[PDB]
Amino acid sequence: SGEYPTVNEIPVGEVRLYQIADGVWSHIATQSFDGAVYPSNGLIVRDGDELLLIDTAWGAKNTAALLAEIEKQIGLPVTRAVSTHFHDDRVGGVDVLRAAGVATYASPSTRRLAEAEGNEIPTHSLEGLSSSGDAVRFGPVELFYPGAAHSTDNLVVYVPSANVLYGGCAVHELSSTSAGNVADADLAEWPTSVERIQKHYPEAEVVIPGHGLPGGLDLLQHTANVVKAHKN
Ligand SMILES: C[C@@H](c1cccc2c(-c3c[nH]c(=O)c(F)c3)c(C(=O)O)[nH]c12)N1C[C@]2(C[C@@H](CN)C2)OC1=O
Ligand SMILES: [Zn+2]
Ligand SMILES: [Zn+2]
Repeated sequence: SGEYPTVNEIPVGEVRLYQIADGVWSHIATQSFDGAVYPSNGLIVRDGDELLLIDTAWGAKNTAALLAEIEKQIGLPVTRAVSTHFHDDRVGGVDVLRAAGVATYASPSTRRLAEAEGNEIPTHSLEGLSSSGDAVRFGPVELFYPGAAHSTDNLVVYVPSANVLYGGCAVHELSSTSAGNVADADLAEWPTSVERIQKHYPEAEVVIPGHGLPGGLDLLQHTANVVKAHKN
């Protein structure tokens, strides 16, 4: 009923959208992994009379449900998708997207890692993102590579029309007491990568984490704090 959704308010097998700003939504879905249930976020950005999707809904069936929810709530076609790193919460569902006619994109680093790991593989490579601090435009967003953090390939996404910063899994929600799943992380570099984000997007008004509730710029400092303390 207007609050940011959570696992407790998304019916089983479902996806919910949340309006962030004019022409900007997050998508929220839930998935099981190693016997626990987790929410995860993605982004939808209006691109004229089309939509740009950022990240899958963490699985084939969740991603089909995402497309159906988008058709219900927005009614514009998803023409392109970008996955912000190689984990299943970002690429699981790329096969569904591609069979629905969505053109799927990721960095070459993400594509290589996804292939090696046995995850679904976006079709198209995003060049120009291989060095930390790199940025490229992609429709209504800017894609930024901050350096290694949650993963070595993680991208962030900025929507300049709305000053919305989608941090993906390199950014954690304010209630987070832990640095999440750090299996593929670089804890030593992560605070330096967050500092790059802070420096590049000082006018961000909304910050959206890869899992959990959006907030403001404080998510970035909080993330740095939690990662340093986890490593400590
Ligand atoms: C798919 C993704 C994943 C699975 C389950 C939970 C999480 C969390 C998370 C946890 N706990 C939180 O409290 C939180 F808010 C977020 C995150 C995140 O933190 O982004 N990602 C998760 N995978 C799996 C795996 C690839 C590696 C096997 N080779 C292990 O790593 C990875 O991230
Ligand atoms: Zn991940
Ligand atoms: Zn994640």
